[PDB]
Amino acid sequence: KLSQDEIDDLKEVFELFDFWDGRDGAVDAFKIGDVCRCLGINPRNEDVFAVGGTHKMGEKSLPFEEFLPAYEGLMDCEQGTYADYMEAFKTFDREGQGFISGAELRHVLSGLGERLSDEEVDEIINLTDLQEDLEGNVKYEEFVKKVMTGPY
Amino acid sequence: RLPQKLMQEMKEAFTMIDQNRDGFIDINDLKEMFSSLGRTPDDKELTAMLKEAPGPLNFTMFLSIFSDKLSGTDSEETIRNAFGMFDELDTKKLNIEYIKDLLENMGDNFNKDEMRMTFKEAPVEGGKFDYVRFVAMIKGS
Amino acid sequence: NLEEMRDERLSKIISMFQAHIRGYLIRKAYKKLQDQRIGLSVIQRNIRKWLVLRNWQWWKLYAKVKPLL
Ligand SMILES: [Ca+2]
Ligand SMILES: [Mg+2]
Repeated sequence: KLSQDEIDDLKEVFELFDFWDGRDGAVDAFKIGDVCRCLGINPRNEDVFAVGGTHKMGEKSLPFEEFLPAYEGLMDCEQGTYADYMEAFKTFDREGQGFISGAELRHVLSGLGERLSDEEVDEIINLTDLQEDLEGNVKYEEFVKKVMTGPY
Repeated sequence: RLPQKLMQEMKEAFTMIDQNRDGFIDINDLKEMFSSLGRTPDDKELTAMLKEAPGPLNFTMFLSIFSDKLSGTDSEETIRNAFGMFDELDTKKLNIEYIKDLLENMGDNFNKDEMRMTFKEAPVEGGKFDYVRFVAMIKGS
Repeated sequence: NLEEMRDERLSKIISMFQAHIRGYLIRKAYKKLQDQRIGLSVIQRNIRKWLVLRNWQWWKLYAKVKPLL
């Protein structure tokens, strides 16, 4: 199933993360999610836990061979579509015009689901250049597209 | 390894020390070079330096003596930009806790003894590691 | 049970979106992570060279000679 092209990318990334926790041929089980994110997949935290991800640095460490199957197991995780995202945000849109207030945007991002930190929230709003208007409203559809299409 | 610009540097260094234009560095070249720079070592220290070469000190011998010790070294600029990598706002400093962490717990970890000798004489003030000054120190004793 | 199912799906959809944000943040940082890897190799290797070579008389000479060219 896994293209050799893909196995190569996994090695490259694996070695980067190996280096970054102390070169020794193993990546911390806590960084499992991030390796995979670098490879272009978007697992929920609950996914990476199901494949062996730990809650904290220093509990377990994986050599490449134990890591490959973790990756293969997340690779098929469910990923949100744009339609799903719009439906979700629409439940917070009070008049269905396409706006949501910035405070609400922050409530859903750091108060629901797998809650993101204030720092993480401020950063995605920064990177996506999402501005609110004079009454504190933002268009969730722009934000959704910017996040989906990625940093490049 | 080992890069041309570094080979060109070793060659230029060999050439200046070889005051005779011998093609060999001998004890006279060394006394001459040392005396041009400051205190000149006694003839014992000089001969001991020369005995590190298992033969007449020509350029290929000079290479034997320096190649391994220099092979992985980088210019002052390269090293300052390596530090710059962790200095986003270009303050020309690093938090002492930050650089200690990088060195000790990431990459090719520094053991407790490497950390001790690294920070014995490092220029650190108010929690700030002066990496520009630090680079100067590791390039010039 | 249709109301519980609805709350769960909305909550999963948000989590997937947060997954998308998490993804974006890491990929955003990747390139700098690679450069820093190189940077930190430069720093550790060069400090290590210094520690070995700083009391070696040949090096002390070599370094006084290098600024002259
Ligand atoms: Ca490691
Ligand atoms: Mg000569």
